[PDB]
Amino acid sequence: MAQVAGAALSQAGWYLSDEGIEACTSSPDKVNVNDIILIALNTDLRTIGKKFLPSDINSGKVEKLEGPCVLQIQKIRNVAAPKDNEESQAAPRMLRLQMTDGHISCTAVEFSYMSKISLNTPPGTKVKLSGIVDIKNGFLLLNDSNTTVLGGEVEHLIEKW
Amino acid sequence: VMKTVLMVAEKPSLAQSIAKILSRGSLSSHKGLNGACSVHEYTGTFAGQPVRFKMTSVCGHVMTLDFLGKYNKWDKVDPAELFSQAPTEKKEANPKLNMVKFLQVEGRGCDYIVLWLDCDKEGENICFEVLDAVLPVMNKAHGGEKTVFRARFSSITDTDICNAMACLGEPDHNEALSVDARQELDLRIGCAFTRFQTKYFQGKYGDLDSSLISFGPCQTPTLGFCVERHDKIQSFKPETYWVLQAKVNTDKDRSLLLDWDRVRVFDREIAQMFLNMTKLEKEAQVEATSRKEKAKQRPLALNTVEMLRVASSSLGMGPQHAMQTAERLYTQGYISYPRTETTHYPENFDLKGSLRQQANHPYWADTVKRLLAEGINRPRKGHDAGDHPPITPMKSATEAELGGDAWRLYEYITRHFIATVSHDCKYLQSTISFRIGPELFTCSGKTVLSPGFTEVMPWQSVPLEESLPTCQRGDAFPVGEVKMLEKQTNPPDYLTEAELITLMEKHGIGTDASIPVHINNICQRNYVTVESGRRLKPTNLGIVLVHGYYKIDAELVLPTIRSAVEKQLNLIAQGKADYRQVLGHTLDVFKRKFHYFVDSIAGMDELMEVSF
DNA sequence: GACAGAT
Ligand SMILES: [Mn+2]
Repeated sequence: MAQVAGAALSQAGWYLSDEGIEACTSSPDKVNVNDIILIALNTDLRTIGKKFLPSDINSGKVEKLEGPCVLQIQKIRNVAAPKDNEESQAAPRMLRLQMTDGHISCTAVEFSYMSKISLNTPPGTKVKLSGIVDIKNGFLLLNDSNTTVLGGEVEHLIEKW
Repeated sequence: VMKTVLMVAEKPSLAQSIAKILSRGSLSSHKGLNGACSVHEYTGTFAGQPVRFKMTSVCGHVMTLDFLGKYNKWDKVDPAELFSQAPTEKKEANPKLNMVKFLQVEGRGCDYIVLWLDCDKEGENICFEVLDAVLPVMNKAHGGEKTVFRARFSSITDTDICNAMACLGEPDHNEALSVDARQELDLRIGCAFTRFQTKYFQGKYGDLDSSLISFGPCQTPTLGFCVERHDKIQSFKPETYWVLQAKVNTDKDRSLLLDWDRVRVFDREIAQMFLNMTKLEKEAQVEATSRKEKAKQRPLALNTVEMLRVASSSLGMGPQHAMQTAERLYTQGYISYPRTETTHYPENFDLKGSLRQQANHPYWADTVKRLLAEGINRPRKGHDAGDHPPITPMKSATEAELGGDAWRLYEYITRHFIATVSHDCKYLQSTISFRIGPELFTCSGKTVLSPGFTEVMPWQSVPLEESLPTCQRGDAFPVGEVKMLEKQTNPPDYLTEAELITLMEKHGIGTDASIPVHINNICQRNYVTVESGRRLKPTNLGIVLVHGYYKIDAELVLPTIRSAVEKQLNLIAQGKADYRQVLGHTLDVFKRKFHYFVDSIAGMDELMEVSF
């Protein structure tokens, strides 16, 4: 819905392309922003996203993120435990999330215990970065005061060992 | 005229103890025709009549299974005939001790018989062996009266022994049959597999000629443990994790090494950014302080497994050597029975008196005198398995009286005994938490307040450390330096003898007197070589055998079949399954498994060709 | 010519 829908998505923090919003929508006769959100959480961001994250974010020249934006997790690894003993409790859990808006990729690190995100969080889940998020050496620093897990159900293919 | 009753036990010490308890100190003792077995005599009442009591003891098992003659030739028969068509008789074990002749001579004229064997399955089996040896030489039954009796006891105490003599029962043929089935199964599997393997590999590889390759329900899993550890060592990929430690100057010349709360980081860029946050920070900040007063628990009563573990780890002796030394000490009368799984002292044990014997040795004279003056501590409650009491010193000894190797085992045993009765080690744990930039660090230290059992066991002592400086929250301390360290994950080392004994105890492989033999057996057949630090390194022969078994039949190495088969044999003990069917059913299962092993033996050859 | 495990 043109300007009002664009403003609603912009305020909600979902930055999607014009083609993405015109395709991911359903029932063109009647739909609502909540319906677009519900159907968007279940779609891969790589096919519907729009370019918001500044270019060369992994260079260390950007130290701040302004505004709320929603990004999609690709893979999660516990950097405080070895590859074989991924569940080892000998060290506090620290997660290195890789995050995408569809085009550019960024890396975030768990700077403080996040109970919502775990090692079993499936790829494709959506996280909203509310507030000011600080980027040190190209690494976003995540906390409980700037990350909200909005869920998401996209084709997993995570499989197992 | 007075009827004589035989009172067979299982070991001379137990026979003497029970005779002393029952005879209230009116024994008449003389040695039998073995030297290792003694006959005690006294007088008492049985079934309301005056009778004479003849206490005797066997020296363990009396019989052992063996094939008749042909199936002992190794060339006239093939191993496949050792499962169903190989009759087995029972011959005499330890022929040096004329057990059958001694029992017959002692029973030459007895009327009744009371059988004081230890209350377990092997005890019942030896009970029926003794009964089969002694019955055909007795004085027969006048009428419908009973003749064979059984006494059940849980501990060697006056009240328990008197009660056991008060209430008498009958032996358990079901447990006897269960033990017989286990013995027959072990013989028929081990012999067949060994004669196939050693006669196949001696005809193809000349390096293995005049060498015995053996298979068994216990030694094969024992070797499999070490081979699994070797495989884990081989399939190891080291990593390059980074740590971050900082030094803080608390005083003008005092420096403290802090530890990162985030213990490790496996990403170089993440470690670098964390260091970047903490480079240009020259003022630390204290946040937390802890003064918890913990304690170190005193050791439990000495177990045979723990004794073997400590002898292998600290003293530096093999399991069989330690067992032989303990047996020599026990025979000489210095330590109590060294083959028990009881870690809980009896309620009537004379701790205060056994401690008073070790009151003149200069090594620990001060500790014992202080302990008896201010009272002793009640030993920790533990597991009572119905076996003999835990290994404790029974007589004073000096390094001159004992040798250079029996003294070291004695010294550890008596220092363990005092530790179990001494107090607990109380120490003060102090931690100070620091804020260096956006990160946190901790420094921990221990201060001993009142040493306890560490005085008699110095190796289990809290290491001496400098006391942490006194401070409260808000203090600012100059920061010395912050650095990263490129550490690497260390590969695991080869399995040690102490670690292997724990593994066998968990999986039920080997009893108290069989664990030392199995470790020595696989060492004598060149399966594993004992290295520095008592590490068991598998050889090329051991690796080929275990790896070959997994390819063909996993159920011959897995440390679970031994417990699984033992559970099946307990059905005969409880009467839920007859002895004939279970033995036949299990033999056919392994006989089918034997044929697959023979037909698929070409698998092990392709691994053996590389080595030899 | 040797074997198994157990006291
Ligand atoms: Mn026993």
